[PDB]
Amino acid sequence: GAMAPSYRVKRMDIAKNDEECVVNAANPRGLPGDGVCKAVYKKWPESFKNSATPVGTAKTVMCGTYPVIHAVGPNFSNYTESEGDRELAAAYREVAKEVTRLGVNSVAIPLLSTGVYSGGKDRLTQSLNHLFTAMDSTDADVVIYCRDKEWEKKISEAIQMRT
Ligand SMILES: Cc1nc(N)ccc1Br
Ligand SMILES: [Cl-]
Ligand SMILES: [Cl-]
Ligand SMILES: [Cl-]
Repeated sequence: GAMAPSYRVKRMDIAKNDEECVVNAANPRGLPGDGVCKAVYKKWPESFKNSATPVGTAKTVMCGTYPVIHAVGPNFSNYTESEGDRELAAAYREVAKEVTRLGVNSVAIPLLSTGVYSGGKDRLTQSLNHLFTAMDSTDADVVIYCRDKEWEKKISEAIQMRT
């Protein structure tokens, strides 16, 4: 792991990340999809070979030697809040498991279920807190990727708060 494991946030395309592996905000079917999943498909197409996996699970596929962790958050359009929250928490726990297994010293990670899977609600706080819950026991440097200027500020504040 990292000498002094940290959390950082950057506002840029997760496809340009400077970490040793990437988490895809995947769909259950391994399809190219939209947003983060679309940028990941353009950058690491070979990682979509057998990436299909259930909601609340993560599955890694190697693009050369660069690991892509396909993590499937719930679509809050189809889930109840209660059940959605359970599955979102589970996606992140499976990401922490995979980051450990792979022995990386850094990971680029997006906020699962905050885009087209959000059911039209702001889930920054909800998703970030499940991220921290899962990843706080890992020693990898975590870099969170986002695209909104206000979200960058709010994620930045939440990281500094607990430091
Ligand atoms: C970090 C990121 N990258 C993309 N390419 C699309 C959406 C988001 Br959020
Ligand atoms: Cl960019
Ligand atoms: Cl999403
Ligand atoms: Cl964003």
